Amino acid sequence: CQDVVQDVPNVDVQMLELYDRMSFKDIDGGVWKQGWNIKYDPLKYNAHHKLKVFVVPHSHNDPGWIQTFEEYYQHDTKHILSNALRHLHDNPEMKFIWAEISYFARFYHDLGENKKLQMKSIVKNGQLEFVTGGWVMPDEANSHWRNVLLQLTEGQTWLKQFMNVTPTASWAIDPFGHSPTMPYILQKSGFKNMLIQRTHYSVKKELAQQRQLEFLWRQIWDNKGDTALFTHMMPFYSYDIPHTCGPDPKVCCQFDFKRMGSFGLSCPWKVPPRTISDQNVAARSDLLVDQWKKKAELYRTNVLLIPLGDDFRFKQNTEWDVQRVNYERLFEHINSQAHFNVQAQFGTLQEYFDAVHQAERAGQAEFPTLSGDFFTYADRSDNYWSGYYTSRPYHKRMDRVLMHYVRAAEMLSAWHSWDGMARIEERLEQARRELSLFQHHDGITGTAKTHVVVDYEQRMQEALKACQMVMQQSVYRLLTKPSIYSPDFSFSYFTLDDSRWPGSGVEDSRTTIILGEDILPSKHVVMHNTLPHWREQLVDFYVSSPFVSVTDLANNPVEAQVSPVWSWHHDTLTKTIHPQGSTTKYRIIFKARVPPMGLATYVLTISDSKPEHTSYASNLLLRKNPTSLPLGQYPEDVKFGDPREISLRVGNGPTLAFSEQGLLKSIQLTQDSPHVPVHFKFLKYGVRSHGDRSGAYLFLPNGPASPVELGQPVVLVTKGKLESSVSVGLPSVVHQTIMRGGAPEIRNLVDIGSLDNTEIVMRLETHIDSGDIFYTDLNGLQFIKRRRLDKLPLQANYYPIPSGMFIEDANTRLTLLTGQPLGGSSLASGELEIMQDRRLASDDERGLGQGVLDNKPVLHIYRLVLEKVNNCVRPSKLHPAGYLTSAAHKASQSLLDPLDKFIFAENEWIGAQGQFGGDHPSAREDLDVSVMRRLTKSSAKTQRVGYVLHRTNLMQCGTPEEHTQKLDVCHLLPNVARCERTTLTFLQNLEHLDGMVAPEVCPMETAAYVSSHS
Ligand SMILES: [O-]S([O-])([O-])O[C@H](CO)[C@@H](O)C[Se@+]1C[C@@H](O)[C@H](O)[C@H]1CO
Ligand SMILES: *[C@@H]1O[C@H](CO)[C@@H](O)[C@H](O)[C@H]1NC(C)=O
Ligand SMILES: [Zn+2]
Repeated sequence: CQDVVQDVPNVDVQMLELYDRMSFKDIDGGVWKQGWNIKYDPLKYNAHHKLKVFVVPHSHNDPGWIQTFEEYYQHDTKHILSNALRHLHDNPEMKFIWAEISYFARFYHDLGENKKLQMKSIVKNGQLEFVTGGWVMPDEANSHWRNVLLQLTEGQTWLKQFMNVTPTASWAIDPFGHSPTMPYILQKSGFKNMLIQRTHYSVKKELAQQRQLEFLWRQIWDNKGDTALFTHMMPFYSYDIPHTCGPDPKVCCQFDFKRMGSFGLSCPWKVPPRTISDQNVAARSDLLVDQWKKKAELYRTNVLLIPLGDDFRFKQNTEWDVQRVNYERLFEHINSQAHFNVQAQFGTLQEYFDAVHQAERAGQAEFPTLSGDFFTYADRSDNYWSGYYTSRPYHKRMDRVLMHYVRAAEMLSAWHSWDGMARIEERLEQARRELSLFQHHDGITGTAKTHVVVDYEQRMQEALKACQMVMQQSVYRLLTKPSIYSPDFSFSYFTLDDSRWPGSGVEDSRTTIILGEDILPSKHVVMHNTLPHWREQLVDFYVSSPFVSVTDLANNPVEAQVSPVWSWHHDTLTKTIHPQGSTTKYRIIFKARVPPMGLATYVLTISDSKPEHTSYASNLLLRKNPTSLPLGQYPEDVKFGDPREISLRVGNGPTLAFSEQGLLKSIQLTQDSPHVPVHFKFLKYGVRSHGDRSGAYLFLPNGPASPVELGQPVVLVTKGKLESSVSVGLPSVVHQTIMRGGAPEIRNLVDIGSLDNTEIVMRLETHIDSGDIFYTDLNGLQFIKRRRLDKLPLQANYYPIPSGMFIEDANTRLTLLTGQPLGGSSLASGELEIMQDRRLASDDERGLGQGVLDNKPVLHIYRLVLEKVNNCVRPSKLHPAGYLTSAAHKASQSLLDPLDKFIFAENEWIGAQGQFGGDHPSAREDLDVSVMRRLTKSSAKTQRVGYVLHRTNLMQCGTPEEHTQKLDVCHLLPNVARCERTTLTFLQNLEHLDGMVAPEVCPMETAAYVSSHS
């Protein structure tokens, strides 16, 4: 295994190093506004060395943005695809590339058989070529790598089944900045080449000057280069026709033949396209070839890529004709005039890359190596696209919830083969496709119109219900005696109970377990643990009595704590935000212990008085002018006091101190250690009153944030043996710090209300001597070193926080893990900050045509880990990566993949069993079974089950290793007949494995395996 910590890779371009050196001056470069006047030697190309030009027709089809997926399909995309089928069928030399398989599958299934056959023929013959082949072209900033892989697999599995093709070239022309997680996944999925477009205009200029726009993109920790993927970065401001023929858009616009008038389009540079004729083709070709030769100067080979397309292009039959016939006249002239020394033709993306690599192998060019990322993107001036790291945060959090529900549903149901009447495959396909659709770069990014966001939300709600149905049918089958199991595939044997989604204060969605002597004495509950190691976690349920005790199925008592159910209310009469307690529902909390990838059953039983093994939390409400707070049968009366500082400690965990406003002020790790200053603060950013306004995409603050005025907020302190917490009702945020014995959990119920033109940020202030360095993750996969640059504006120093961020000095580190992707930074030494929500009245001129005024309450969740790191073996000062400790990684897993909870619906569960998975291997902590998916329906004689195994890399800090069993996923199911290593999409077998054993993977590696069972 390669060492991902101690060996700094030697690359030609390292993006953090490049950023430190670049000046980012925004000077007017002439017609190429963000470049320079390109010059070329006319003698460079001659009869023995011609410029080969591939004009690649394309149509960017957003799966929802300003219309819903179905609205665009009916008004635009179905016409584009039907007319592409006809025009390619009738014009053999015409070509077209297609990226979004969600639309293609929607179209293809509605085609009659004769047309399906015609479509398969134009794909097989190379006229229509799929690029990437994912369900969507995903966002690369907020998306979790697991979901990027899920949507890639959904589109490519469809393409292999119906079109018999698997793309090896990727096309990503619209995500707002680019992540190295893409080449990571693509290179492990059979790809050979990729293309990107939205990178900072200063980066395009710098790389163009050095002819480094084509590069071998490797991961930041990869010393050898085995992860490398050839990448082409486009050079100009847009993928539209004016910015793809060459440097001067006033000239390129004249070659977009849809802009002459009858189509309702024109050239903003004021020179229209003119139909090509025999009287103007020489002058028109002179102009076009000059643009092409200038563009060719930015690259190393004699093969030039010229995309020809724009949003929802190639719809009308007349449009296909006007583009095709005019370009055919240009090619016939150009290719026949030896003096140009050019051979131009319509081509596909793969044809371009194949020709570039033929030139490379002929020794015509060598390509540079590169590592790093391409965030934060700016398309012009100071317009940095860091707003969408936070926009529509409710749905960003929903993405992570559904991510986990899909994983858990696929894993729980994979253990058995299911009759088609159970509709398992149907429900899982629906859930995978709705979550995959949301990975679109106008979905999770929060950059779609209001009604489109509603459509994504409805799709995701249906997907959550589908996952619940599959999960609960699976639990019932896995835990009922086989000869008793009698399923009704439409029945709800269990209800899922989720304490954090939509969340307390967001939706009252949880069911109360109703017990009583005159109705039901007890209730079975079941926990599932999707992770491949034994895990303990506190779990809670709502119950109708405080006198409840817990047992495991061997009837062993389990210690429990009961606390009230508190809800916060914005009292419009008293003008205060304060908590109300229920007098008939209570929370019972206990530690569940669950096998690796397994299930554990417990029983909740009511008694007439306090049970021996159940304790009750105390509650203290701090506020002036308190009123009573009765709690029914709850046995401890609520106490009141004036606001004051307080300190709490659960178990032998850290001791936390809080200000009189209910906000953390210090953490003391052990009884003898220092009270380390760690202060939470809420602030607000505004919008500029002159100049460009923030919107869904752009963050354009009117200076540093200002503190939110807190008033004298009401603070609630709950103290228990198993769980304690401090909650405070602040303007727009109910902030809660929860302690269970380790790093605290933070929950914010964020309701920005009607505060227009406001962004609310949560900041941590410490005295850690971090300087200008901080770390943020990329897609939940890796942590990358960031350097704050005071030569860039504040918004340029914001980066995606898809799952975590940290600052550190020689001795101390503070890591904040998140349960949702949000934007954040470290704007000063010792600080971390992360945006909670943003409400913007204005459109930001990127096509959306509205502000962001559809905010709704969202429950954001986090873990806050303060640790000593002086003994940790860390990368050297020049390494571009960072790595989590064991505690921080487990805290991230507690947020993203918690235990699932099931409440048995009926009164009696006949045939109930107490555990599943007790014999599953408990794998080393850095290994995860990211995906477990049965790949065959029940009719297949040979069943196949696919696994994606990911090993992260955790710092060595002196904690002895111990135990753990080797995990061989190929033997998790019985009767294994074959074990194969495959691409990550499961679509190609790469290795037949000896002894049917699937080896574990190296740190930072991801592999896929398929086991076959007789
Ligand atoms: O913004 S426009 O309507 O002018 O369209 C341009 C050119 O066709 C297009 O690039 C928009 Se891009 C398409 C959409 O996915 C994205 O949110 C937009 C970010 O600006
Ligand atoms: C699909 O795969 C290849 C395409 O090159 C071909 O040999 C094979 O006959 C095709 N068969 C199908 C599934 O149509
Ligand atoms: Zn787009």
